[PDB]
Amino acid sequence: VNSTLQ
Amino acid sequence: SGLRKMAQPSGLVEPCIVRVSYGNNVLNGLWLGDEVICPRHVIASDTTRVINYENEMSSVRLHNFSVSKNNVFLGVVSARYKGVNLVLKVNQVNPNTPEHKFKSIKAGESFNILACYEGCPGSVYGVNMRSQGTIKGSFIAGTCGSVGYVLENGILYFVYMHHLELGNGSHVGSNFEGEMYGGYEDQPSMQLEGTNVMSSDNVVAFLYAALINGERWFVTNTSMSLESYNTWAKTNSFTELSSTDAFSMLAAKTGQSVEKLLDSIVRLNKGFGGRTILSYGSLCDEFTPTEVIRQMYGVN
Amino acid sequence: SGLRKMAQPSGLVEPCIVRVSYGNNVLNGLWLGDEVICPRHVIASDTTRVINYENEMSSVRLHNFSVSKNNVFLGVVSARYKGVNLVLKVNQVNPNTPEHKFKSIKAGESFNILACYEGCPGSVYGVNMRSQGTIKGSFIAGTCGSVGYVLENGILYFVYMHHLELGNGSHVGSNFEGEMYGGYEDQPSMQLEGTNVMSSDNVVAFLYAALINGERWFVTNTSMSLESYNTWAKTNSFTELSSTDAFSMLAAKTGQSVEKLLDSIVRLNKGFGGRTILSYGSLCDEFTPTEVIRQMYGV
Repeated sequence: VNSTLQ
Repeated sequence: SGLRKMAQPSGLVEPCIVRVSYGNNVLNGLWLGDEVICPRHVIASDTTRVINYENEMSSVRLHNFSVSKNNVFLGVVSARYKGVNLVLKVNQVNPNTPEHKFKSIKAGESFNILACYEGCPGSVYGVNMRSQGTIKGSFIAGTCGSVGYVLENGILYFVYMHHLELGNGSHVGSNFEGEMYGGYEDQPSMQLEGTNVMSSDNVVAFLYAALINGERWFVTNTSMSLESYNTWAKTNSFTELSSTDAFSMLAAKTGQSVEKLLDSIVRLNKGFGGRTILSYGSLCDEFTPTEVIRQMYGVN
Repeated sequence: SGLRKMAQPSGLVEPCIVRVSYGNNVLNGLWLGDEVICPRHVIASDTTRVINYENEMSSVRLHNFSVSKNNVFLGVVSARYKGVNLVLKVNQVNPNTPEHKFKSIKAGESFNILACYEGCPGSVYGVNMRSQGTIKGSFIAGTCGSVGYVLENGILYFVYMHHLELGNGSHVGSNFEGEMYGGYEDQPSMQLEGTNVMSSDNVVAFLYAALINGERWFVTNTSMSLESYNTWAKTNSFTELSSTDAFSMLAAKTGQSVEKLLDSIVRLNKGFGGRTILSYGSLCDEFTPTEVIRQMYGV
């Protein structure tokens, strides 16, 4: 898993 | 009154938070003077896949921006990147711009997060910067652009702007020069945090907080030289102690020297077993000496 | 993601805080309109001994008061009691008086405290009303008169004013009607808090929050019906779980129905076996279901 740009 | 994480009043920062939208993206921004700063991915056509920021910027049309405090809509006259942040020039100077400066937070230091949802300040809470350039906060979709700040002796410093969440849940942001803390990229990629290094300063502070609260089952009366501690620290993911000058007052009020707590650290790091300290099950390094000196004596 | 106790912004409250001193006592007051409200014990000539409030009010002399904001003083024109609160009429209207209302907080409900030191805003944080009417806050000598508030549906509510700390460290305060939460007396007495009853719905919320974070060691392969649980709680210092409706979203997202969590509570109530849930070594009932839902995912 990884990133979410909130 | 035990040890609880706090945040400094947010009244000075609230008037600077604005809502910034471009197409289908909506996040928070910071309006100071005639400028508005916010995460740059707001102009990304799709923040779900890899972004070519040069192209997104090449195709940006100023009039497609929507910047508003409340009922006040600001006109964007120009847009440019400054690191991972978008710097927007607006046609109006924020009349409530507080006196301020900018700076970066170092590992182990604390600051406040003013989390907003689409331009609306919703909550404020304290956080502490981890060694990998992340913080354990609470941000939900829409809180990007949230602002981090500190008040140090009459001076308001803007220090953090929220950008994204790592796969492991850690939160990543940037300072106002546009440099991402921990050097992470503002992409929906797969980047790892790495092993965090506990702040020795803060843990020693944590223990003083415990002693001041009446807990001392972990007291050993046996002390460990700062030199011996630092060697142990390097191999156990803990920072090396600067000196003991930072706790002079805490050691006096409690009668326990820092060297004694250092010995406590080494042993406690093996586990609390079925015991707790300030109700926690392990060592906590989110409270700084300064933070603890207050919360216990509030003399700043 | 991640569960942290939060507070609503204090911008609307900060301008209303003033420093109020009398004799050797210095605390905080709330300035709204042409009035300043603060703990009446600020009038006590000797706080180490029982206080005769009738006598203290009889010998009061307005000029002995010192009300100020940012070193700008307000003249006190009169002083009266309103329950355990002192209401001072001042020669000036607070130009920054926000639109507001007064209401009482109930057990299990959350609110914000603006901790102040000698008329100066110092910190903000969220708290939760305990069953006996106290809160686990953080106040040190000088934060007396700190204000509790909540923002709901665009309306600011002033709900608490800090008065004192009990021997067990729990904090006592009143509402703006002058009624002390829990009925504790505003005396330097050694009154006891009483048996604390944990908010069952708040603990369920906490456990859900823990699940969302990947912690699952406390999840069993058993379940305890609401009725059975409600029976057990009444004798183990836990409130009654009225319904599971409040956790529907959390239930769907995690896949664990309330009743399964109720089973966990009963079994965790005797100790965590050295383990932790969100870093804590015991059950936490400081977050309401609403608090958790908002912080979990988009709400």
